[PDB]
Amino acid sequence: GEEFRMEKLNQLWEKAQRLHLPPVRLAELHADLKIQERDELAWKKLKLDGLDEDGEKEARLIRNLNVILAKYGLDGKKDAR
Amino acid sequence: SARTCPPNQFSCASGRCIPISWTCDLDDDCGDRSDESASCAYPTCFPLTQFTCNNGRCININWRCDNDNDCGDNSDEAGCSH
Ligand SMILES: [Ca+2]
Ligand SMILES: [Ca+2]
Repeated sequence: GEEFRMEKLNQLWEKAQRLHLPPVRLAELHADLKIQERDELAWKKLKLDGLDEDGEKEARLIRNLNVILAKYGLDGKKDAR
Repeated sequence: SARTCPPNQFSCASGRCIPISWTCDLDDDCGDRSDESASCAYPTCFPLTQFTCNNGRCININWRCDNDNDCGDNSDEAGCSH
């Protein structure tokens, strides 16, 4: 809504719920999502300003995403399944 | 000065410069604040390259990737997307 004014986070948030997950996981996930939310928003302005063109900030995000993927396993058809 | 950028592009908040195709697309830039919805009034989100996500939502038409069927009951994939 007012906090999540981006469908990118909205669809991902509900996806986890549709896969059925406990509140303890949803809480951590929601927190983790907030870290990515603000990061992407900041990176967007940064890119326009010309702060990150090599893709260092995003590379850092990917590394963190690896932790998230190995923690919540929210991928789909990465190659075969 | 004008500070509005050529017609092929557009000027972000403080009279910056961003390509026209960045306004109403799916990415949050900063035309007004993020030039998303609160700019073009969002006529069916974007009738350029759009696909319909979860029960009638609007996502990038090129979100297929895996070559299968995306959103419908669940999201497109959220795997090979980003
Ligand atoms: Ca945009
Ligand atoms: Ca897909």
